[PDB]
Amino acid sequence: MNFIKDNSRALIQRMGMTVIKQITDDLFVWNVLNREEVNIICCEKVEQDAARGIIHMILKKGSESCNLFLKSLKEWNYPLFQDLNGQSLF
Amino acid sequence: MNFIKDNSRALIQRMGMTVIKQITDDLFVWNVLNREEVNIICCEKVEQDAARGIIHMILKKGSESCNLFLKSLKEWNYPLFQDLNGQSLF
Amino acid sequence: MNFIKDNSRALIQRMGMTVIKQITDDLFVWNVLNREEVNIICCEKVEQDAARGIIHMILKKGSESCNLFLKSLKEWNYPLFQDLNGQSLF
Amino acid sequence: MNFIKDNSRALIQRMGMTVIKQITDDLFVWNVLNREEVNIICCEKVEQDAARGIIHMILKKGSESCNLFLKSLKEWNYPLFQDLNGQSLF
Amino acid sequence: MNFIKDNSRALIQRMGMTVIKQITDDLFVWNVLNREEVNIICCEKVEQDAARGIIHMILKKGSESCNLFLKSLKEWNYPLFQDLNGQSLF
Amino acid sequence: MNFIKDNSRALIQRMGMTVIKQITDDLFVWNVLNREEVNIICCEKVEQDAARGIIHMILKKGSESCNLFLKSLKEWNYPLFQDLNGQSLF
Amino acid sequence: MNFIKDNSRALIQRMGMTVIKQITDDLFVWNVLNREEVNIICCEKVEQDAARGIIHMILKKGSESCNLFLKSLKEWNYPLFQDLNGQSLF
Amino acid sequence: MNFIKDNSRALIQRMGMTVIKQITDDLFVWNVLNREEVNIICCEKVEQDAARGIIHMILKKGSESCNLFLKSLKEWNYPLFQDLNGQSLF
Amino acid sequence: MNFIKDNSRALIQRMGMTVIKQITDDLFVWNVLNREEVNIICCEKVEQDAARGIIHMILKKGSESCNLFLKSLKEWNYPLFQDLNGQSLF
Amino acid sequence: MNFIKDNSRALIQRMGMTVIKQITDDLFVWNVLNREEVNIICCEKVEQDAARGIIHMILKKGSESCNLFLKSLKEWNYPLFQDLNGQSLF
Amino acid sequence: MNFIKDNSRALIQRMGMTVIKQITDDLFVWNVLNREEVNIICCEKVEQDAARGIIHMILKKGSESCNLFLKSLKEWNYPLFQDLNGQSLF
Amino acid sequence: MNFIKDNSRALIQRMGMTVIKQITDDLFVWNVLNREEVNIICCEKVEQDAARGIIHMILKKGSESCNLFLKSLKEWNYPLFQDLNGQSLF
Amino acid sequence: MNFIKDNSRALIQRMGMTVIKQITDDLFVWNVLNREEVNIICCEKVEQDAARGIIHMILKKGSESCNLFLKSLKEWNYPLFQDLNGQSLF
Amino acid sequence: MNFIKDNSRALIQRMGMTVIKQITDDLFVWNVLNREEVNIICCEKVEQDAARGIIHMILKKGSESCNLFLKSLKEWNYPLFQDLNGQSLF
Amino acid sequence: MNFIKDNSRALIQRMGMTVIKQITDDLFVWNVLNREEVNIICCEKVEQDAARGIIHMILKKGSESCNLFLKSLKEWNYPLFQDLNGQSLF
Amino acid sequence: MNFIKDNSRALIQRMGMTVIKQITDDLFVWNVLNREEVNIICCEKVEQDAARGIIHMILKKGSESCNLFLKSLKEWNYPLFQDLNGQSLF
Repeated sequence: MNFIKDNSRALIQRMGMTVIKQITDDLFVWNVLNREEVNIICCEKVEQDAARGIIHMILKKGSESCNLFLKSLKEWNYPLFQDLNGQSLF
Repeated sequence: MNFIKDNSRALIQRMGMTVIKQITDDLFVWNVLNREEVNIICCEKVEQDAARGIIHMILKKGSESCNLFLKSLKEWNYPLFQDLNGQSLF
Repeated sequence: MNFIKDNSRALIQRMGMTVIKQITDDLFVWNVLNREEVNIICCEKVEQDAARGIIHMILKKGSESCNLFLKSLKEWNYPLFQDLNGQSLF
Repeated sequence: MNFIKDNSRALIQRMGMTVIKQITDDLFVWNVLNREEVNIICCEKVEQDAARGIIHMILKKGSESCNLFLKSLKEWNYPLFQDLNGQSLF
Repeated sequence: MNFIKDNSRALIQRMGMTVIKQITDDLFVWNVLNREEVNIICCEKVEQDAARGIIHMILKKGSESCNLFLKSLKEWNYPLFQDLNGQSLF
Repeated sequence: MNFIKDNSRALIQRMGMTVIKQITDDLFVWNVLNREEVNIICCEKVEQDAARGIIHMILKKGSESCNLFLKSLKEWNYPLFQDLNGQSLF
Repeated sequence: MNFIKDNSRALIQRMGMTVIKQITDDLFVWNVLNREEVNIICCEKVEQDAARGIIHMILKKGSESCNLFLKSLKEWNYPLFQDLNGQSLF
Repeated sequence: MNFIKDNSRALIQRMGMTVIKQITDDLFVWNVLNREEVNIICCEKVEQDAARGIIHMILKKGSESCNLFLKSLKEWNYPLFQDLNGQSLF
Repeated sequence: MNFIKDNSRALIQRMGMTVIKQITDDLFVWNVLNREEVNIICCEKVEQDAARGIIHMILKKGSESCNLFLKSLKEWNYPLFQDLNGQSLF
Repeated sequence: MNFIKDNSRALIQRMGMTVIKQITDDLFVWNVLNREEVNIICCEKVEQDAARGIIHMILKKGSESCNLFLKSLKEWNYPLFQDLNGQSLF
Repeated sequence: MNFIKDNSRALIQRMGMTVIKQITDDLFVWNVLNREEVNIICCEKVEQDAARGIIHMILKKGSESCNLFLKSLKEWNYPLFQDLNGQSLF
Repeated sequence: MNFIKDNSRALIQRMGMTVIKQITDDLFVWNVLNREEVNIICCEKVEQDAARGIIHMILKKGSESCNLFLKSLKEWNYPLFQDLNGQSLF
Repeated sequence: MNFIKDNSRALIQRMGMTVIKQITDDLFVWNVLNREEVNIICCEKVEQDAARGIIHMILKKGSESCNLFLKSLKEWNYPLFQDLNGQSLF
Repeated sequence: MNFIKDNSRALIQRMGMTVIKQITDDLFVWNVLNREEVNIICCEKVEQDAARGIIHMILKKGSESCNLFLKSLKEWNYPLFQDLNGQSLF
Repeated sequence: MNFIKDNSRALIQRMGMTVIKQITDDLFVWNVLNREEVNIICCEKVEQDAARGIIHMILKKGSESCNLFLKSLKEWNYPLFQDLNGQSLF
Repeated sequence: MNFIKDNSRALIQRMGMTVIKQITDDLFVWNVLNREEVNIICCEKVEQDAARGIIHMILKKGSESCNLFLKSLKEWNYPLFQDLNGQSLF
């Protein structure tokens, strides 16, 4: 997927730590993240480092992992997702 | 948005804890804040840390989230908002 | 405003609970206090804590809020106000 | 439930402390509130903080807890409930 | 309603304890006050605190509760009501 | 003023309820007491609590309020005043 | 156990801090939690972080620890448990 | 005991302050209430808050404390007790 | 000691705030609690959090501290103690 | 001083609210209590909480403050003082 | 300054919360404390933690800040100050 | 020892950070770990890396170090140990 | 010193956060702890991590630092110290 | 700039966490700090590590960044700044 | 490009780790860096080694890669860029 | 210098990370350490590796660098320094 990669600047800089943890939780439940991968994203004291961890990880895990990432990103951080897609807020 | 950022000094130092919680409530109802984001703003025992949380969060969430922030800021803490805009009290 | 701040020692220690509630009422009517801010000043079982609440709050809310504070302070607790300004009682 | 959430602004700002305690009592009797949850709602010296406690709590506890909340809200604070639903007073 | 709020200074300072209890009674009969709300207004040893209780309570309970408040206020304390409205005594 | 404070033991224990109400009346007429402050001194079912109310209040209101307090105390309860000053009865 | 894991989204977002502490207490008494594990769940200023702590911890501690977790979850937060199992409130 | 809990709505709203004080006295004599617990029930200026205090307290103190509570409740406020049990007045 | 730990569920949920403060006082006098430990137990606005504080603290302080805890618990909250030990009320 | 501390159980449980206020007054006049400390002891609706406030406060303020405390305690509540010292009533 | 540091044991354990808030107020007025520093000292629910906050803060802020601290400490908590300096009470 | 090695999958993935630190502490006290080895296990921000550190280290240190490891593992994380040995929870 | 090390299990698990902070304060005053070392012990949200910090630190700082540690440990947490030394409570 | 570097000992050891956050805020608004740089200074649980972060960062960012740093340092922590410059307090 | 090379002293010594990671991110999105090259820059525990990695890498990748490097360097670390170009801060 | 080298065992094992960072800071200010050398000492996640870095570095940098090292070591970690020199604590 290119949408993550193309906007990975914004995604790294804008996804809250909360958003990252929650996406991570959904992804763990959906069996695209190892508990270690979860813990390594979550252990970063810095937001943006956790963001880099998750983004590069998901990009390496293929189209479907990326689709799931964007699914839960839309759910948990709808404002950012709509802003990235040039869409308004509803 | 730059108005938040440019005045973020004053906003951090002057928004009451009340003002922060109330803005947060409006924003949650308006679906720009995750309940976790709400709880993390609200859990800060310090006013100004809650203020930093909300401000940086909203700045990361784009123009529309910032507009909504300023909308409810005007409502709930009209004196501060008018003072920031160099306006009198009505 | 500096008059509040410079004399905030005396204001905290000397404004009666009554004086605080009444100032608070005028300020609420004059739309410089949120009902929550009112309730939080009023809920302090201690006089001086209510005083601190109102004083720091008004200082954060700018010149005009401070002017209104001193207006109603003069009205409701004229003796204290005149004593702070080095004035006699009329 | 969305009715609570959509109107949670008004509910936080308008439910009296009495209304909150009484709803809490009904809900405890109806076994949707732990005695601790009761005590934590009740221990807030501020009305609106107790309101936030109960509202977010009930929203997390699902549709049926929310229905019971609105049931007792209608009973104990009928005026507010009718005003929220755009209804007159009978 | 704004008439209560705008004149809440005068209403707090001028409604007799009697006037407050009687308004409260009418309002209880008219089902805008919980017996607890009645008891909490009535238990204030201070007139003006009871006044604050009733006024803020009714303001939170909406337009119709406020209209009923002013109805019975006109009945039981007609002099004050006419003085607030800039009217003479008949 | 120190005379009130130094003798506040005796003043609390010895000023009759009558003496307190009357001093309060003079002070209200002389515009050092808010009607609420009057009502709060007067509402104490206990003499000595009313005494504490007035004494601490006047001490907070400065030298001139204290002078007026002692003026009317001399008038209305001359025996106590002379006993405090180590003076005889005339 | 999969029930915890499959619903861990809801469990993280919905278990009150109270519910977490109480489950933790039962589990400590039942000797599936070290006092440190207790303190680390309890020290999170954020509800959902405490929830993540307990959930991942219990999942790592096996079937029986998970069964005990769900036992006390049913006791202390019966509404949530029934909502997760698609059951009504009794 | 469930009878107290199930009817705690009615008990909170209907036990007179008198009834509460008297039950409290019997319970103190019967050594199920600490003098502090007595004073804390009695110090509530509001009836229903005293009622909540006693009810939750007794529920926490077990079956026998609850039985004694209902014993003296039957004695001192027989009408309420019979109304709760669906019984007539003798 | 295991009696505290085994029943710590009940002890947390049932010891009144009064009971906790009083036990704390006895324990401070008996030199098993630092004044800070006293203040930290007492500062919890929630009963059960104060209970957790004292219980975990005393468990960490050994057999004799636990024995003293149960001694004063028997004194000040005899009903609970007898209920925990499966004993009747005398 | 140890006499206060050793008997602080009895002092907390037995000093009347009156005794506490009066001791507090003497101590304020004797310049060992800040008016705020006075107001905080006096604002406790519960006797024993006021007692705890004064006792811990005076213990922190040293030998001489404690001596003055016991002086006025002997004066105002001579029966309790003699009972604590194992002395009869004269 | 060494006097604060050498006696910081006693200062932490003995300065009342009141004393801390009042010193803090004087220091804020005297422009050695940021409003945030004020709020962070004041937000500690524990006395001694607030004490640690202020003490370490003032020690870091140099000789003159420490001198001002001791000035207002002498004013507001004269008994403690004299006890630390091995002086009697006047 | 083979029990560690054979189950090292589970041990790496399931031992809490707490469990690791505590085992490490016991082992340091029992003189099978250098303070550096302690610090290197403890410095891993990731649980599982700390787990790998301790496990491989202990395996290299022989039968007795492994026996001690399993001893303290049984103590501090009894649930995991029993689950690994196919045993129930007591 | 070996007494700390041999009992460091118990010391880590049993020293209250209070005990740790207070020991730390004494040690800072006694010039065996850098203010940073103080802040790093104090910043641990977990009790036992603060305990590990102080214990390993003091062990590295030699016999005299350890003696001072045990001195203040005896003072501030006498019960634990006596329990470790197999001594009773006095 | 050399003033920062020469006094970086004192600056690291004396700038409060508050001072650091506030300087950081001004600098972010003044566009000498990336939001990540802000978050990395702010995420240090230790004051002095945050201080090191900001100081070394600003030194690397040149004369003008250093001038701005000292500007806001003078504003927010005037006492420290004057002490470093060998100046008194005004 | 020579601007990078000529100033590579300053660039190595002054670009924050943050600046390096962010430039790296932009460059990866702009398809001048392989994910491995990203990971190798990012894996350096030392700032300046990461700086050397990126600088030499980009110099080898030609004029356009260097132009993009300087583009994002201007964006993310504008102060350094302006200082290198002998320009002021805007 | 031989004192460092001869005791480098103890220095590596006993200098806290804090002590190392602080020495490093003094040495950087005193122009015996390159900012890179600072960052490389500071980047070691392990205390003792940072210690080795600084010690070997300073030994290579000659007598005067070693003298400065021991100067600041005496300042910041006086206990260790006195223990190494066979001296007591003052």
